[PDB]
Order: sequence, then C-alpha cells, then structure tokens
Amino acid sequence: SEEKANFCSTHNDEVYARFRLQMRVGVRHSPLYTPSNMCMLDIEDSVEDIEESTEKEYASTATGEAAGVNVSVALVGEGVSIPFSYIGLGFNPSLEDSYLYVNVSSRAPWVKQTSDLSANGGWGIKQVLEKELLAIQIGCDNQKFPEADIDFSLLVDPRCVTSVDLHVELRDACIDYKQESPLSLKGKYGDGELVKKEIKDVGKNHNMCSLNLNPG
Amino acid sequence: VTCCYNFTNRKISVQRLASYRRITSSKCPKEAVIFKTIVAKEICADPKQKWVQDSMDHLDK
Ligand SMILES: *[C@@H]1O[C@H](CO)[C@@H](O[C@@H]2O[C@H](CO)[C@@H](O[C@@H]3O[C@H](CO)[C@@H](O)[C@H](O)[C@@H]3O)[C@H](O)[C@H]2NC(C)=O)[C@H](O)[C@H]1NC(C)=O
Ligand SMILES: *[C@@H]1O[C@H](CO)[C@@H](O[C@@H]2O[C@H](CO)[C@@H](O[C@@H]3O[C@H](CO)[C@@H](O)[C@H](O)[C@@H]3O)[C@H](O)[C@H]2NC(C)=O)[C@H](O)[C@H]1NC(C)=O
Repeated sequence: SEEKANFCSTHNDEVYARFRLQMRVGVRHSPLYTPSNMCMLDIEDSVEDIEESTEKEYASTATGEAAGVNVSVALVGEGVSIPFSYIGLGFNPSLEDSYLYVNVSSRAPWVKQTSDLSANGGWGIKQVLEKELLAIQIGCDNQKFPEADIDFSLLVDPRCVTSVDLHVELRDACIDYKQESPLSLKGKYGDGELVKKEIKDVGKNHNMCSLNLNPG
Repeated sequence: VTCCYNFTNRKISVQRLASYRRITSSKCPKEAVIFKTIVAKEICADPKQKWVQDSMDHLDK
C-alpha cells in the first residue's frame, strides 16, 4: 500500500495498535421472523473516570443488527484509546439457518494518528497487556421464541445462535516491517483460521453492509 | 436468557466493576457470573476462581 509503507518507514521506533476481529455467527430464526434486508450499524466511543485511578477508561463499541441477530463488540482500555473505524456485516435475509459474518477494525495510524504506545518507556503497551478488555455480546433482536492471549468475554443468546467462530488480534500496525514487536495479542474461539479465510469470500452469496467512519 | 461461552481470565480491579449477577440456567452449558463494568458492557467471569468470589463480596458491601 502507498500510504502504509511511507508511514511505517517514517515511524519505525513507534508502536501503533491495530485491532481486527473476524467473526462468524451461526444464525437460526424464530418461527415469526419475517425476512428482511435491514441492516443497522453503529460505532460509539465513551470515556469514564475511575475512582482511585488517575487513568480514564476508554471504550470503543461497534454494533450491528441484521438477520434478527444483534452484535456488540466493545474494546475497553485503561488510559489507552483504540477507536473502531469500521464494521462490516455479511448476512442472508431468509428464514433458513445461515451464517452471519462480522468484521470490526480499528483506525489505521496512517489514515489518522493513534497514540504511540511506545512513548514513555512503552507505558501504553503495558496498559494494553495488563488492562485491555474485549467484550463480545450477541443477542436476538426483538425476536419472540416459543416458551499473548487477548482477554475476551463472549456472551450469547442461544435461542438464535447455533455457533460462534472468531479470530481476534491486537497488534503492532506495522508488524510487517518488524522482526519482533512487544504488542502482539491474539484470540480464538472455535475455528478462527477458517472464519478468517471464509469472511473474505462471502460477498458472492450474502447481503453486505458496512460503516466506515470519517477519516480526519 | 444469555450464556457465557468465553470467560475473562485475568482479574479486573473492583473499581472498574459496577454491578453483578449469576447464571445457573439449564440452557447454558457452564456456570457463570456476569459483571457489569462502569462503561455498561457486561463481562463473563468464572465463579470457580477466588478473584471473582472476592469481587462479589466487595459489591455486596
Ligand atoms: C439486542 O436487542 C435487544 C432488544 O433491543 C436488547 O435487549 C433489550 O435491551 C433493552 C435496553 O435498550 C432492555 O430494556 C431495558 O429494560 C429494563 C427493565 O427490565 C430497564 O432496566 C432498562 O431501563 C431498559 O428499559 C430490554 O430489557 C432488553 N431485552 C429485550 C428483549 O428487549 C439487547 O440488549 C440487544 N443485544 C445486544 C447484544 O446489543
Ligand atoms: C471483511 O474484511 C475483508 C478484508 O478487507 C473483506 O474481504 C474482501 O472481500 C471482498 C468481497 O467479499 C473481496 O472482493 C474482491 O472484489 C470483487 C467484488 O466484485 C470480487 O469479485 C473479487 O473476486 C474479490 O473477492 C476483496 O478482495 C476482499 N478483500 C481482502 C483484502 O481480502 C470482506 O469483504 C469483509 N467482510 C465483510 C464486510 O463481511
């Protein structure tokens, strides 16, 4: 990439975080689910003050609803902002059991500068390794039914979720131009490599919707 | 209604938490406790782990 290489060469002593999530959710519908192409997407950043701490709590939250399912991905840091810039969904609108695909990515540093987590003797890196939380939640809309490791919580409503498979990474943005980096976290649930492959070729047979935030 | 399929491993400081509730439903596979953080996102935690049981004690007081 043209923008990328210039950045990573001109910023070789720094570390910029880059979060990427690829998730596949097995979907089932209530008998009264009406097929819909509707897609809802959102990205929200929040800041909370901690009591005994001097460090503010920063959250970025990406949400998507399609196919009767609503997804929530929250990345929370103590003193460190990693904001989402992108959420994409791949979904089948029909009643049939299908897979819902979710991409979530954080802002690339070359587009708009995130914080150098290597500053002050890698203070930012220590905060991420020690404090960062990932909370993924998955629910069923208003459907009515008949009556190194990233530290991540996965919370799902099983009435509409038959399976979850995900790969998630939080890594040095420019790790391709480095032999090593102190920032390299990874997470799996189920077949993470599989979803990382599949999700690149679902536009052929799925509705696709996405939200990309204003760069700059 | 909701089940914990994956747990937060490390202990979060009590200050970062806010509210708490348990999950003992037949529908869910593993027992679990769900903490609500300040930023209003829920976190799955394993009750078979002292740091969680101690976090529950603090919230009660
Ligand atoms: C997926 O969508 C459902 C439906 O929108 C979300 O569940 C619902 O969340 C709302 C909050 O907007 C809940 O309403 C709340 O009711 C309680 C009283 O019981 C009250 O404390 C709050 O002030 C608020 O009015 C609602 O109970 C809840 N469930 C349903 C069936 O509507 C769900 O949060 C979404 N899931 C994800 C992962 O985002
Ligand atoms: C999640 O993110 C990945 C990576 O950015 C996305 O992968 C991209 O998938 C699209 C189509 O699904 C690929 O499109 C390409 O262009 C034409 C479209 O007509 C197609 O005929 C080509 O055969 C080719 O697939 C694109 O190459 C691919 N990008 C990368 C870098 O692998 C994916 O769309 C996202 N998933 C979502 C939003 O669900």
